Amino acid sequence: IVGGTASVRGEWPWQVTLHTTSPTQRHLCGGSIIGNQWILTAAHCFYGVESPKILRVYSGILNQAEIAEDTSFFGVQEIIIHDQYKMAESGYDIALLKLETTVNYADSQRPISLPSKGDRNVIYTDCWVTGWGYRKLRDKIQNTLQKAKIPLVTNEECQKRYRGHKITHKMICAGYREGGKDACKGDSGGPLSCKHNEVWHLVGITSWGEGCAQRERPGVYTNVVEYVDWILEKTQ
Ligand SMILES: N=C(N)NCCCNC(=O)[C@H](Cc1ccccc1)NC(=O)c1ccc2[nH]c(=O)cc(O)c2c1
Repeated sequence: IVGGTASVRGEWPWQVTLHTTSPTQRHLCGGSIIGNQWILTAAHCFYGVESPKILRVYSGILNQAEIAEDTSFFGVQEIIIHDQYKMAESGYDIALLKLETTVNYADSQRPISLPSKGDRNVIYTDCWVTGWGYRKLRDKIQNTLQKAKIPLVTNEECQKRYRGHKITHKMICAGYREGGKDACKGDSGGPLSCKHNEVWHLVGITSWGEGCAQRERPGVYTNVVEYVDWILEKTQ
């Protein structure tokens, strides 16, 4: 997260850190608890991941230093990638992780509500992007989870910024004209959370962008409300 600040312990309880064990253990992607056995993440995260066996999901984490060999984690039983996905930039950048065991909800780890089809005309003004990613383009994974308030840009405005791409209705963009605040390497799969009527909604999944926090380049997120039927179908 560029131009962000440290989160407080448990202020983003749906936020998970997805690790890989191959060749040595490292953070791979962010993700969100959407159910007892369900993590919503991005599809691009699993490029070259042959088996869900190398994956470890960690919940209730503030700092990466909390993860040692003796730390409990959730095994992955299945990676469900959307069947129309090819790559991040063309959309359908969504994946569900079926956990081996269920998550015991507490103040440190709880699910985030998915937006309803009626909320398609809601004007979200309290949107945050969270992750352990890069604080600059050339950096490293951060110990402490960062947060940044980012305003939603219209699909019409985002399209003018990405003239060589098609920004579809299944995408949502967020950013400042002048830049300085955005997701960066290591934040993908993660939530774009928006507070509406005292309730937090998973509005977007960190997907792609041209660099990180550049002027006139909003970050591009998967628009979750467009996948609530696919989420229902695959979670059955
Ligand atoms: N402006 C925007 N909104 N951009 C959004 C998209 C940002 N892209 C990402 O997050 C990529 C995607 C991606 C995710 C997984 C694999 C390839 C690409 N992540 C990484 O490269 C990434 C991820 C984990 C890492 N683990 C480490 O230990 C050291 C790393 O260097 C490191 C870097």
